[PDB]
Amino acid sequence: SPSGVFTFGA
Amino acid sequence: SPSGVFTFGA
Amino acid sequence: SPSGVFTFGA
Amino acid sequence: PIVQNLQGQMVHQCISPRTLNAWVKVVEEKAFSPEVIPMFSALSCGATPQDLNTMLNTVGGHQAAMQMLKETINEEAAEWDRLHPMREPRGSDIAGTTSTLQEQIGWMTHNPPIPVGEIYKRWIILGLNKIVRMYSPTSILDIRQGPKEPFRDYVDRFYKTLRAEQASQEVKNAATETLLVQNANPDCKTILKALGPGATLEEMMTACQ
Amino acid sequence: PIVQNLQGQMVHQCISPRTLNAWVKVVEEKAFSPEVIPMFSALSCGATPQDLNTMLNTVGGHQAAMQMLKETINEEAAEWDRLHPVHAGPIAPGQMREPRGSDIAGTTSTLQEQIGWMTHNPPIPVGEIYKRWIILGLNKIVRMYSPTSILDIRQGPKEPFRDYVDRFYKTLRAEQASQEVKNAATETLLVQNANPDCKTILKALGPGATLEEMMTACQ
Amino acid sequence: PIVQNLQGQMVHQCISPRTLNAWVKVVEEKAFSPEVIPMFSALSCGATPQDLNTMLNTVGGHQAAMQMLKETINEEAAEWDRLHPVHAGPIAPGQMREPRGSDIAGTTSTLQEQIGWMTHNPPIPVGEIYKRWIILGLNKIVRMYSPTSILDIRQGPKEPFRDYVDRFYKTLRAEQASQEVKNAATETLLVQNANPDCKTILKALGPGATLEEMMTACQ
Amino acid sequence: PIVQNLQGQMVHQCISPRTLNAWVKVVEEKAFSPEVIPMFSALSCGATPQDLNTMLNTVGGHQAAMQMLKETINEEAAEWDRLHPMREPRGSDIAGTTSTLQEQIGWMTHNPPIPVGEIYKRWIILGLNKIVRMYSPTSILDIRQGPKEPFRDYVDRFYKTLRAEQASQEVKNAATETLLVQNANPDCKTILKALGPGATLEEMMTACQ
Amino acid sequence: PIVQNLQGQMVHQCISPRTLNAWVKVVEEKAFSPEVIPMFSALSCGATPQDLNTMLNTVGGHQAAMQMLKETINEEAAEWDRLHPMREPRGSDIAGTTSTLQEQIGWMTHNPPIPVGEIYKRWIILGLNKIVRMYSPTSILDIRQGPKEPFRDYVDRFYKTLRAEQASQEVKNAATETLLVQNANPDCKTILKALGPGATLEEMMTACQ
Amino acid sequence: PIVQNLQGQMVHQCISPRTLNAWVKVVEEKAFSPEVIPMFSALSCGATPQDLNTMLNTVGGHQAAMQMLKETINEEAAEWDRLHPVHAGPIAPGQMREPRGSDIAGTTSTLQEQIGWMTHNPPIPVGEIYKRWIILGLNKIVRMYSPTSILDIRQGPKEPFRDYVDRFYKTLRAEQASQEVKNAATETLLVQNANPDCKTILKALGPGATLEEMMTACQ
Ligand SMILES: O=C(O)c1ccccc1-c1c2ccc(=O)cc-2oc2cc(O)ccc12
Ligand SMILES: O=C(O)c1ccccc1-c1c2ccc(=O)cc-2oc2cc(O)ccc12
Ligand SMILES: O=C(O)c1ccccc1-c1c2ccc(=O)cc-2oc2cc(O)ccc12
Repeated sequence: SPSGVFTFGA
Repeated sequence: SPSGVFTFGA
Repeated sequence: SPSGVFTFGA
Repeated sequence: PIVQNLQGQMVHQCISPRTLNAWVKVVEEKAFSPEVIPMFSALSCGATPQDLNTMLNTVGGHQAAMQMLKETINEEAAEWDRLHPMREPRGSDIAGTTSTLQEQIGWMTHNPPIPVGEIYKRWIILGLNKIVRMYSPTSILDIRQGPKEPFRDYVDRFYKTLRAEQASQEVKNAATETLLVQNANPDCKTILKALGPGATLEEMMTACQ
Repeated sequence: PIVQNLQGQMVHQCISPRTLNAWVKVVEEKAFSPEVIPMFSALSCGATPQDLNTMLNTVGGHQAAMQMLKETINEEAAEWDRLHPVHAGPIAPGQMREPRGSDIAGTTSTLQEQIGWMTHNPPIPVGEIYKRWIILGLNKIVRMYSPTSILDIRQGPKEPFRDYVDRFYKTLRAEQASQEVKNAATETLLVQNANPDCKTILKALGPGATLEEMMTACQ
Repeated sequence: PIVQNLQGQMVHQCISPRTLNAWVKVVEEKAFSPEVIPMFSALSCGATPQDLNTMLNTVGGHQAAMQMLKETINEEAAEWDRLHPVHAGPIAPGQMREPRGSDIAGTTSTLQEQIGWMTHNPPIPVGEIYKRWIILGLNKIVRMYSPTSILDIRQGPKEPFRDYVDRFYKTLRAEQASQEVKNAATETLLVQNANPDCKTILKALGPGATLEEMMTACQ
Repeated sequence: PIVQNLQGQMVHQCISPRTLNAWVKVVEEKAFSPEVIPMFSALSCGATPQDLNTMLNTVGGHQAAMQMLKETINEEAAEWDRLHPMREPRGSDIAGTTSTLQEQIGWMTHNPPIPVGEIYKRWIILGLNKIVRMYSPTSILDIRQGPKEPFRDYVDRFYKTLRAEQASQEVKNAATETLLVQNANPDCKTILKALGPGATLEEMMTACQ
Repeated sequence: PIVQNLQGQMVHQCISPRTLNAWVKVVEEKAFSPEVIPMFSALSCGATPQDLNTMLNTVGGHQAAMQMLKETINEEAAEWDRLHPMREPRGSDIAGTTSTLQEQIGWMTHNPPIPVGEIYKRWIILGLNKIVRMYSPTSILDIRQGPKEPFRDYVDRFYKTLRAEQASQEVKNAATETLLVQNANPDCKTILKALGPGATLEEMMTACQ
Repeated sequence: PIVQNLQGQMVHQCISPRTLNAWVKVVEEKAFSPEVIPMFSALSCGATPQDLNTMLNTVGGHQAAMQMLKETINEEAAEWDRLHPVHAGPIAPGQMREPRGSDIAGTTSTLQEQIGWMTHNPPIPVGEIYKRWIILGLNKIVRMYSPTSILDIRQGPKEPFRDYVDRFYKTLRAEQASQEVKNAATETLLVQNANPDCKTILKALGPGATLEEMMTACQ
């Protein structure tokens, strides 16, 4: 599954 | 006399 | 010294 | 305008720059198209006579329409004085010519309230109706579907002009019964006459698609 | 619109200039694209019948469309009068009368009456009812304004599958005034109008495959 | 500006950036057209002398006009000192002093003094007084900036009567800094400057006809 | 959205025209670039399921992405129903398909609160992650420094694509260890290989300035 | 800024993006024209030293003017320390260099209040006066009516320059007595000299219309 | 952001669309010019770690710069864990735990935890700490993005001294991510890079002359 695009934070 | 331009409502 | 630029008021 | 505050009290607020710019730009762009009168009525919500005078006065051009509007306001004020011969408001007090802001606030917030703002807005809207009806560029009789024009556009102009002319609902219906169908181009006119009597606008626009 | 103040009381507020201009510009630019109906439903939040009539009246063009809309509103108002009739007679001194089809459309009711109906306990959402009628009329107008038919949407020879799907569900949304369009005939038509290669790929993928897998197969 | 908070108290508020930019742009675009004075009167609502001085100071151009305006303000301030002099002497421990011509123009008064004068009971509208002086000066400047004279406004040979009336009452508004211009000489001049045909029509219409009827006759 | 009022109460507010126009313009301009998902998450702050559905529905184009998003929402709702077999919310109630605004408000303001809006936003963000990862125009393997391209631009595209692909931090690090240095143009590649092992991004960008 | 809340309390508010963008765009468009100083004074209403430093620091260009302004602030802070040798604020505390936001709030809301923001804004306005007077493009002596220039424009430049130079009212009056009339083009100069002594600006502009 | 309501209570507010769009446009137009860091510091007023992460995440470009920024944040977080370690053990029933380097950066802390830390008495400004780390990273990125060197800034032959000073302190600000740059070497370099005439004038002016006097001498 994808990991996300929120470089900063969670 | 004119009737008005308020197509909707009164 | 300069006097200011506030034409109106103080 | 008079607006209710979160404490339940009716207070006075200054007319907004957003609203002023709104009305100015509406009169600039739309001239006296019918839609101008609703927008006005919506931007003057809760307005005092002074706020209405502000809105009308910020108009730069169309001074003919504004002088006509002045005359109409005078007529309605005279009729108000005839009907109706803390102070009681006269025809000049409702139009904000002889009343002060605090007096208008007093009348509007009084119990029972005296809606001077709504009366003045009524007269103003009447004058605006007259101006719009006078400024209609073309009559409904001369609204005819162009040879290469879409039917949707022809009906758009038909009912736009019909809205500008401001007739009773019976005259509008009567107009769309016969005048709408007859003024169509030969193709869509033959199709429409082939449809039948009492066809809805939806059906007519569908057939000529 | 009826909005809650900090005190916890439901009060009336003048319709905002930002909302008015918003609706006007949406009708100007988007014409009658489907997305106009959601936007409308969002800009008329907590709106009274008066405010709805303001939004509709401020529209300057598409006057034919506004006539169809008025017809639809009259039809729904008559259906309300049939299914929800008001007993002609006296009203209890403390209660408020019942709304007719003309009272919900804000044509025979004053702003204070609408406020009372919307803030009563139990409430009577006249604004939401009228908004549902308006949205029915707008649905009909959108459906009519559909430029092309779903049948005429076919994947180009050297066109990406993604673009073909975009125009597909866009045109279908326009023709049906909705996004829930997962029918067997709709799906079979999607797979059939595709170009031969991606068609064979999709057919080979099997039945009941998700749109994600279908678009992954024809990358 | 002095605005009422929800608590019911009259408090001071910093002049808004939207109002500042509004006034600035009005002075930039409209120059000194008559409609600038209403707009000003609306943007300076509930304004203190300080806020008025801010609006006037933020104007970057038309500095000559601003000098005429300053002269006018000084004249009205002197007339205030003549008609409304302040007794040189002691002030009651609980009361506030009386404003001089310099105190109303916000040049010798602090913001707190202006707040006290404007919120006292009975109030002393120093902001409205100063605003009336400013509007007198602006009236003079508008009157001076009038491009053409009403005498030089004549209906074109093939020009619509409506356009001629527009330029007529527009030019007259500029030359008089007002819209109430229903004089006998003004009306006779309106009918006289018209083209021969519409002139004969209007003369035939009779005396005392409304502008509505006059514009209807020369459609 | 549900927002706290100055009286400490949690009340319902209508979604703003500023916010609506914001989301619309973001989807228009940025398409499905990764930055679209943060912005969404920031404009839906305090949102109910109805507000989220409003935001998604006002999107005019990208109907393929919206249908995929629908499917993903259905999958997450089915999983929610499996896990979780005043009323209790079902998979359809969190997605606002079968629940009413007043019920959503009830769940969200209840004590203990049931964050239906945050759950639905979670599912939506998942679908959006899938869509973004699928819509990446180029793979990280094909991101190579042009001959006359500045190194800063090459790394900008490298980490933009790397953000769009959405891999574990170990796969991202592993990618930037070797793939970043090898794909550089001959000059900056010789310089980088001359630097040494374990050089920071700052150092690599500095050397190739 | 420190602003009064509806409860009558003096609270701290964050400087607005509207205000920031306002000041930035004013410095961009108007450079150091005199009108920039009023606008500044109007956008910093209720400002703390930290907010003033924010406003000045967001300026991208004109770094020469900003360094001069720094020097002037240092001079005024030194004079403040000489005059004035809960903590008491020093020259560095008023300029926000050595004080914290909470301390500035304390001084400004204290009773009696210590207006550090107004003092710092005073020093800043002084430095800005010096910068404006130094950046005047042309001297009043070289402001002469062009041959084909309208008199209104000539006086506009005359009093614009006269405002930029910032002299005592006696020097300004003395300038407009003789220098204004002499620098006019031959026509309007003959007319003006024909008018007489002690003519108002209104009269001079009227005669040369 | 944590903002005070009229009741006097510190409450949480959703980050505004105007602030989001503001920051985005600042990063788009100004790139990484020095003035971007003040603007950031002003747009993130009263911001939580979550809001800071929102501002940084909404940035679409300069992803390499965002990687350097993330590295810097990790470094400062490790330094926080070294200088400010949290005792592994129990927490008093009424107290809140201590933040780790991951808790300040909002990567292992919930919004409610950040609210508690920021509103506690005594408060724990996690938002201001994280903002200081972010501003360190941004300082490094600005310093790196400096186009030219201060050594290459020399007064043109027929260029005004004012323009030369503007480019001088502008380039120096970029190369040092600061405006306090009154060093002996900096000043000597300013006077040295000037054209010969203004150089002789400045040297003749004497030591310790103010920039005002220096710019007055070379008018
Ligand atoms: O169907 C309903 O929920 C209903 C029941 C009783 C009275 C009105 C409605 C009703 C609505 C109730 C709530 C609401 O938010 C919106 C409603 O809209 C209606 C529209 C109709 O044509 C006809 C009816 C409704
Ligand atoms: O004429 C008045 O109403 C008046 C009477 C006493 C004191 C001031 C005023 C007065 C104003 C009173 C109320 C108000 O709203 C505005 C006023 O403006 C004035 C201007 C003047 O030059 C001179 C006087 C006024
Ligand atoms: O140096 C401080 O003031 C301090 C003291 C104890 C705990 C945190 C800080 C500290 C900050 C205190 C207040 C404030 O507004 C900002 C702070 O930022 C810090 C950043 C650090 O890397 C490391 C420390 C801080």
